[PDB]
Amino acid sequence: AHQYETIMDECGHGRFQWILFFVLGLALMADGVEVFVVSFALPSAEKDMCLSSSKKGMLGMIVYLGMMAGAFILGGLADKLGRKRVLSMSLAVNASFASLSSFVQGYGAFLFCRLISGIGIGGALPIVFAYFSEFLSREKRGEHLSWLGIFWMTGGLYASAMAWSIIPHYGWGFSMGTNYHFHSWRVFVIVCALPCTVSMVALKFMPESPRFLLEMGKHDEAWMILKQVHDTNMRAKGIFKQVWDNALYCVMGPYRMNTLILAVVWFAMAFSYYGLTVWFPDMIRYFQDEEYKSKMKVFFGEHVYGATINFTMENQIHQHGKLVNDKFTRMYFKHVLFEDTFFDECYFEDVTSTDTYFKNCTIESTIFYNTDLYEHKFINCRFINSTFLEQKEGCHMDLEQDNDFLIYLVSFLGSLSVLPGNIISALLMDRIGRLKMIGGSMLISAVCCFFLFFGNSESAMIGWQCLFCGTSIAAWNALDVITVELYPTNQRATAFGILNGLCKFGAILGNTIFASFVGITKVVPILLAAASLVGGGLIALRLPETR
Amino acid sequence: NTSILNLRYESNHLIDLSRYASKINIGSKVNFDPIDKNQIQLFNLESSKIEVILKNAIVYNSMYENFSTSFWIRIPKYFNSISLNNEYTIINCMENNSGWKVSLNYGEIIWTLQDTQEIKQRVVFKYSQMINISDYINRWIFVTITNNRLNNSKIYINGRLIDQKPISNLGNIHASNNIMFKLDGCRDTHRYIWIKYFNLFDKELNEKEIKDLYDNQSNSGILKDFWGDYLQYDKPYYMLNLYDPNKYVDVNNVGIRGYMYLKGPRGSVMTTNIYLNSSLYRGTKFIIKKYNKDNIVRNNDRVYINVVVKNKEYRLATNASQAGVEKILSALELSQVVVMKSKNDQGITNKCKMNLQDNNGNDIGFIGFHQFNNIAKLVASNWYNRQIERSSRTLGCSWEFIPVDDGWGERPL
Ligand SMILES: *[C@@H]1O[C@H](CO[C@@H]2O[C@@H](C)[C@@H](O)[C@@H](O)[C@@H]2O)[C@@H](O[C@@H]2O[C@H](CO)[C@@H](O[C@@H]3O[C@H](CO[C@H]4O[C@H](CO)[C@@H](O)[C@H](O)[C@@H]4O)[C@@H](O)[C@H](O)[C@@H]3O)[C@H](O)[C@H]2NC(C)=O)[C@H](O)[C@H]1NC(C)=O
Ligand SMILES: *[C@@H]1O[C@H](CO[C@H]2O[C@@H](C)[C@@H](O)[C@@H](O)[C@@H]2O)[C@@H](O[C@@H]2O[C@H](CO)[C@@H](O)[C@H](O)[C@H]2NC(C)=O)[C@H](O)[C@H]1NC(C)=O
Ligand SMILES: *[C@@H]1O[C@H](CO)[C@@H](O)[C@H](O)[C@H]1NC(C)=O
Repeated sequence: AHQYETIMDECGHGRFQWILFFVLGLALMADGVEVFVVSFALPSAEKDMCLSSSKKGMLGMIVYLGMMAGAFILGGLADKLGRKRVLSMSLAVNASFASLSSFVQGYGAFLFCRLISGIGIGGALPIVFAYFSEFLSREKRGEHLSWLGIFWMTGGLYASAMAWSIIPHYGWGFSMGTNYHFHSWRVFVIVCALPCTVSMVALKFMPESPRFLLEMGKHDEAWMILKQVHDTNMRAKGIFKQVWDNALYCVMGPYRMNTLILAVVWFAMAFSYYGLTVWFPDMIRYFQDEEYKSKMKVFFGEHVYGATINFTMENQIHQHGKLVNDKFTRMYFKHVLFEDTFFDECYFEDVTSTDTYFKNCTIESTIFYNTDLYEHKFINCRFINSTFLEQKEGCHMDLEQDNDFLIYLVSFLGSLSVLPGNIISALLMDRIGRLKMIGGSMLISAVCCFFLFFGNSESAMIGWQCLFCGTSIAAWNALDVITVELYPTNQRATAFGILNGLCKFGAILGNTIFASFVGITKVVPILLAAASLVGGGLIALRLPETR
Repeated sequence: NTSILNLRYESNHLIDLSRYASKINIGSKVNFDPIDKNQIQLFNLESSKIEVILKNAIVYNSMYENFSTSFWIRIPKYFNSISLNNEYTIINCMENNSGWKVSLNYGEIIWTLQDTQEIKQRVVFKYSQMINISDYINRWIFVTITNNRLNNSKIYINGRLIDQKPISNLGNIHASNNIMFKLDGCRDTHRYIWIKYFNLFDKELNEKEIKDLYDNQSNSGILKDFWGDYLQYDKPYYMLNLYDPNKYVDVNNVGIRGYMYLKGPRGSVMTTNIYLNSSLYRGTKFIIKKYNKDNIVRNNDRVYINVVVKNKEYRLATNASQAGVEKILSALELSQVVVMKSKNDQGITNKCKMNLQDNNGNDIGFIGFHQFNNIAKLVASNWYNRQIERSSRTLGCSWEFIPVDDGWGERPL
């Protein structure tokens, strides 16, 4: 290892490592966009198309579980088979099955295709980090690896920035009775497979891992790749049994305490971070919903005679109303409720309704012509001498007012807020170290979390999200470096894969618990997240030193 | 005919045309239809009643003598829930709880017999008020009822057997000397019925005799609207197409270049737990104009058709120079004469139909709809004029005229 380290040191940093860094940041971008499309796209696709008060459908989450298997199937296998071949196969299957998911009719087939795509991509992050860890200089190892992390975050940003441009209309998932148009989700799925496609184009030129190749044998090929790297830098500057036993050799053996501590830290961070990142948009939506619900107008004992209604009335309830000889023509019903109201010869024409519901109403001598007030909008209502003429078909809502553009923009800001907080960790990990950074960042993020109870506002919530995300990226970067630096080259991919699988498991746990505790309490999830961060940042000190 | 009771209206006199000449008593609240005085309207009032005093020799008192009755009845739609489970006599011939009655109920017509030993029998006919297009709601129906004292008693609707039940156990029957056309026990206050051509026979009716009576009393020589009344000139009639009852007529771009098509669905009229039907008062209204001093349109009559659009009357017409057999119909401020057809070649009848002809008498053809492009435009085809040779559903020229009426409930827009 000494001679290989010396020749790698003599090779230095130049054109080749930068080109490889770009073609690997492409795969990290793919991982980021997968996390986005699983946590903020699928959950806002099963929302009911015809209700402005629909709740996120937490059904897509199963693909996360698939990622788990990938992170152990395509993560541990590479250490026994290869790093370029495994990454090639994984990203190839991800891209192919995403493209197949694009041309799919029905939600079940699309979800299955997304699940297998997650299977393919969940084994990309361990392989890319292990790949790039066997190419850069030993002294200048913490910096460049840290830089790679930013690509990951950039992924989410890009995946967010385009999403609100293409599909700012929820309900596109649970709807197959629509025409061949409305396929904005189809083109979105097509274009979200762009970084992986470009990475697949690029990886044909990059060579295999020299250290792994030397480990297996054929040292002449290792010498050839070392000579090629040196020449490029000069010109610029002028078996499953074996893999399971290998995984067990990473846990219940000489590597016993280190792996346990690393797993604990990874679970804690992937719990708190992947819980809060989805909690914040949900909390902002709940705040807006509460502000809406405050301005509810209660109406009692009305007598509306001979009135023609032409405007839009919203957020009202009527009780014991007596609407006699009224007329609703070309108007919008928004979050308005009728109870115990007695209609009389009213006329409904070109009225478009959203979340309105008639209850116990006596409707007499009316005409419902050119309307979308279907039968399901009437609950325990008695018609008298009434009629129901031709009715519009289609889910008609004022999409301009009820869309997902404050859930993608918030995610964009949250992913953006880490960019200043990542550079101050890139050109610092060679000075403070690799264990003080993770603990300090974890504890500081915990302190920031304990301040969130104070804040209650849109600006306050977005500010706290930005602060937490900014101080919770150095932790991730130091975690990646400390988890890639410990294990040797014969166990690095496997251990990184199991840790990434545990990270995805924590992501499932957090994105379920935090997103479920909305509207019931605020101190419970915040206290739980602060406890997780404090525990992780207190345990992460008890790790072997690497410097 | 040679009936025993032949209640008919001749020369402002409701009399029994039979040789026995039973006595007739008419109440002060018994309305009569002006255009056809045979149709009698009965209300739910004390004086809205008709009484028939029968002869002594024709009072039914026996245990073996078969007999039958026949009448046309029209029952306006039931509206309020009180009518449910409320059975009201409309024709009563019981004395001492012995005799026969004809009663009604929510979607039910009931013929009831009771002997001197209080053994009670009913034969019923049921129709649903939850149907797209009803052939019995508010429309004239020909109810005949036969009683053979040995085997069974049967009830036929429109010349077709509907029900039969045994009366063999029934003993001696002593019916009343008076027939009482009145509503009794009708909780609903506004209920009324239409009755016409009440005839009685002292023998059972075979199927052939019933069909002959139906053909005779149908009056095929005069066209009929949807309800079954007499079709009239200068009266606004909505259109219905029998092949596609879920689609109504509409006009577009009035003028020579314009066209009328059909768009659906018609809609719905619903009262919960009472009825749910397809809306009838839809589409562009048609009016029949003369080319007889009365306003009754009979068979083999040449007329004009007017379409009423925005309260303005356009003439129905077409040019025969266009390509194809179809001559897509149009509305104008040419070929316009329309012959009204009700009776087919010899005796067949396929409802009211219109035959467009040219100014020189050539037959342009029967008026129906054709799927010329994705819009079903009205055409005057000679294919329909040749399809009727099989006496089947022409699925074309079968049009029904729907005037406005108080017995349906729906109000026009
Ligand atoms: C549901 O609808 C039915 C019938 O549908 C109505 O049809 C027409 C009549 C319009 O009223 C539409 O708006 C409706 O859709 C209703 O039953 C009818 O109720 C009315 C009101 O009581 C009854 O009208 C009666 O008419 C009698 C005769 O009127 C005489 O005088 C007028 C001029 O004033 C003249 O035009 C007419 O020709 C007569 O000469 C009158 O004496 C009496 O007082 C009463 O007003 C009508 O008979 C009812 N029809 C039936 C079939 O019962 C229901 O009330 C309505 N609601 C419910 C809950 O069912
Ligand atoms: C549904 O409403 C009915 C009646 O309420 C009517 O009151 C009018 C003033 C008007 O607002 C009209 O729109 C409305 O429908 C309720 O029935 C009533 O219940 C009370 C209490 O038992 C009785 O005292 C009344 O006699 C009775 N009236 C009728 C007409 O039934 C009914 O209970 C209600 N249903 C529910 C569960 O809300
Ligand atoms: C309100 O009603 C008036 C009267 O018909 C009409 O002129 C106006 O256009 C209506 N308002 C709107 C926004 O259409």
